[PDB]
Amino acid sequence: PIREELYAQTFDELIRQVTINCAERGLLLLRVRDEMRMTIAAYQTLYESAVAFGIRKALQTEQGKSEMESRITQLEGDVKDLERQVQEWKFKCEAIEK
Amino acid sequence: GICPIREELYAQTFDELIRQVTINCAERGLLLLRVRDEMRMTIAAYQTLYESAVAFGIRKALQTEQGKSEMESRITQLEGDVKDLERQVQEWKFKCEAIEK
Amino acid sequence: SALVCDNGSGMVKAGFAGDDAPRAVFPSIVGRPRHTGVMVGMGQKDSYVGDEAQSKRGILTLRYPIEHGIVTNWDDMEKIWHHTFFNELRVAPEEHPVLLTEAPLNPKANREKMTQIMFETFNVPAMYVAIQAVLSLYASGRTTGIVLDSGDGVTHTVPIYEGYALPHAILRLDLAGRDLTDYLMKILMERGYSFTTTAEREIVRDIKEKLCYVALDFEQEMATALSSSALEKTYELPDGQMITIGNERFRCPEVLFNPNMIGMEAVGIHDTTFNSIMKCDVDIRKDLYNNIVLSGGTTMFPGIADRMSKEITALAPSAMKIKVVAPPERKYSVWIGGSILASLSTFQQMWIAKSEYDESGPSIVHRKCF
Ligand SMILES: Nc1ncnc2c1ncn2[C@@H]1O[C@H](COP(=O)(O)OP(=O)(O)OP(=O)(O)O)[C@@H](O)[C@H]1O
Repeated sequence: PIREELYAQTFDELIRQVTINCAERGLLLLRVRDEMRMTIAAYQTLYESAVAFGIRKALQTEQGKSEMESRITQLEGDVKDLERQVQEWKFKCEAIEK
Repeated sequence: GICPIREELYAQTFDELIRQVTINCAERGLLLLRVRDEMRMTIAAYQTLYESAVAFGIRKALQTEQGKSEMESRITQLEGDVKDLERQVQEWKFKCEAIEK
Repeated sequence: SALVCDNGSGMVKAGFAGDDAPRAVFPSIVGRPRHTGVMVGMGQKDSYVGDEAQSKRGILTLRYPIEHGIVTNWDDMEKIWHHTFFNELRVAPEEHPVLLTEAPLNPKANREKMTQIMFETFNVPAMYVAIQAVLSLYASGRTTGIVLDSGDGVTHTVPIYEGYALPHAILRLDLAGRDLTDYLMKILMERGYSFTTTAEREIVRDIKEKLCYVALDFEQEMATALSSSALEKTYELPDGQMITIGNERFRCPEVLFNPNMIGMEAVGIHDTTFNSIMKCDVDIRKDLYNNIVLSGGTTMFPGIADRMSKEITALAPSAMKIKVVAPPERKYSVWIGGSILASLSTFQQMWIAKSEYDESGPSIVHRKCF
């Protein structure tokens, strides 16, 4: 949402307070918000990566299935041709006997 | 990358720092605790959104998969029939040719 | 900036590189929910994986992807990979290079398809795969010697010289810790009890993990068991019952040592090791004797190393000394081997760049995998 930017400004002013208190702890406070922002960015990147993985998997499975049906058609045609050859050679043998 | 132990340790450090600043003056600690809770709820929302994205990916993956085990079985049986017909064709070829000679 | 994970038939592990233990390890199970009416549950998901599958196994139908170290399906396998990357680890797959284990002597087609699935659906930057046995050997620091990779599902006796495995010397055997679980269940039935469901199988494997014994002479062990009842040790149940255990404790590895009680028509573990070393040339046989390791989930039994030592000495020429080791943590030795291999400056040279897949098909990559 939008509350986060105002919260960041208020936390930076809190950093101003703790650094007019002026301890080394202020450096720690600068770090904790840094890793908050780091995990926020990590969550966003992981979300987008999950979406990308989804779409990529869809593409891969679709292409695999497509070449699958191509194989189906070719093998069925081969089956038909081989059957035809079976009857042809049966008739050839019978004719040879005659 | 994120790590639960890293998050826990940093939370402990934040608790110690807020304890120190409260000992200094309590109101700053109140503000710091409220800010802590607010980005905690923000990161909770982000984590929920990510889990939803993962669920989307896996659901659509299953939807696109949708079976094809019978497909692979059909592949196996059809190629078996193909090799059977091939061997029968060669056998009849040999038999009839030998009879012809 | 690297990840390593297993292909275990069960109880698969995953963690980063350069660490003493994997980040998360969980059963390698996927399953879908059956079709019913009123969902009595909250936070339901599409298809639970691993620990969730174990917790809600009563309302799931599950399929194991990897059998005897070889993965049958591929959709289930990539589902497991997705679950590991995005639930247990919370890691970007596009970001880090990934190292993966590999069962010894797998078909080139299986290896190449596995690599292409790793690289296309995941778009990993640079992925590499190595045999589990080499990592298990490197875990103990040893660079040459024999490895008894007796994992769940499958057992492999594999010798290594020059730091790399010997193809023709590799022997395979389908003996399994799951087979041992079946043996324990059978023994517990003729003792007289009720164990037929998957929960009872879980209880049985818990019992065997908690309690087992490897000793020298089964005859005198059984004599002591029938004479004295001090070794007749007790064990709890999840509900308030108490079950006491006897000869089955010694029987747990007896089936490992002699497959005839299960009728596998195979030979013992010592027999397989001796056959493998005989297949090996006589030159480095002494070094292989000096370098004996037991890596695997089933190699955690107490007092098994000494028994293997006795058996191999008995079946081996007396002229040379043997040496069998027993690492304190043998189960994860594959993960430690992967981590130490990854955390090497020179190892970065042997990565498989994305550009290589872009420019050429994975056949030359399967060649390059060495
Ligand atoms: N305390 C124990 N003692 C003996 N065996 C155990 C113990 N705990 C677990 N196991 C066995 O270890 C097996 C799994 O071990 P592990 O994960 O190291 O090998 P794996 O990778 O599953 O095997 P593979 O690599 O052959 O698939 C389980 O089948 C289990 O029966």
